[PDB]
Amino acid sequence: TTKSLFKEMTIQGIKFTPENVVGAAKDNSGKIIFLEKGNSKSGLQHIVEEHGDQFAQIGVSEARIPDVVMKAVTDGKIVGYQGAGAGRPIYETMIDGKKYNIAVTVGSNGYVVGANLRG
Amino acid sequence: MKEIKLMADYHCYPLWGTTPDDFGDISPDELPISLGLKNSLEAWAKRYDAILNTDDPALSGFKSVEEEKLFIDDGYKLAELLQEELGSAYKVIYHADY
Repeated sequence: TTKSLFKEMTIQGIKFTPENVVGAAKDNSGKIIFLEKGNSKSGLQHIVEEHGDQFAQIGVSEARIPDVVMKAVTDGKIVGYQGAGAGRPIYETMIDGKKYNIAVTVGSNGYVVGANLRG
Repeated sequence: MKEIKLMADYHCYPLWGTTPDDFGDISPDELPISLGLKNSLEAWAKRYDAILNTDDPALSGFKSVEEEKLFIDDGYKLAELLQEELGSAYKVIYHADY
């Protein structure tokens, strides 16, 4: 449950406001990953203001961005890296029965920083 | 015709495709531009990466309002140089908001 994840986030020392959290889940190695509303510097608002048009063009509404990004980073398979080959990890994921690649940067505390689609 | 978006994002190259076929970051080495401009674009991206607080990313930011202004100012100038070097075969659009 989200309530159990919040208790676990709390005991690991993450300081957060529940109403700011828009996604939280564990990846396959047990790391808690979470996404907050954020601002232009990080989090959901950073994803939307930078790359929101990508989602619009593939038919993913703005309201679905949290679930789509969260599924990629917690359930997806790393298939490469952006930057010079050691930057943001690229996750192979599934959206509505179709394969996409979504790159996601996460902090050491599990906070989702930024994300983008790839071709 | 190809659109190229100049925009810094953490741990990415600062250049982006804008159609579903070419979404994702683009290495400056993939473009027909001067070594000097490639190096300048990578120096600008490095400045943005430096604002990331990796242990507590909600705290990310420039050291001052003036440092952010200088970063945005420099991005405008790089976008204009990029459009000049690429000519009319490319459309450069600068993402100015950080």
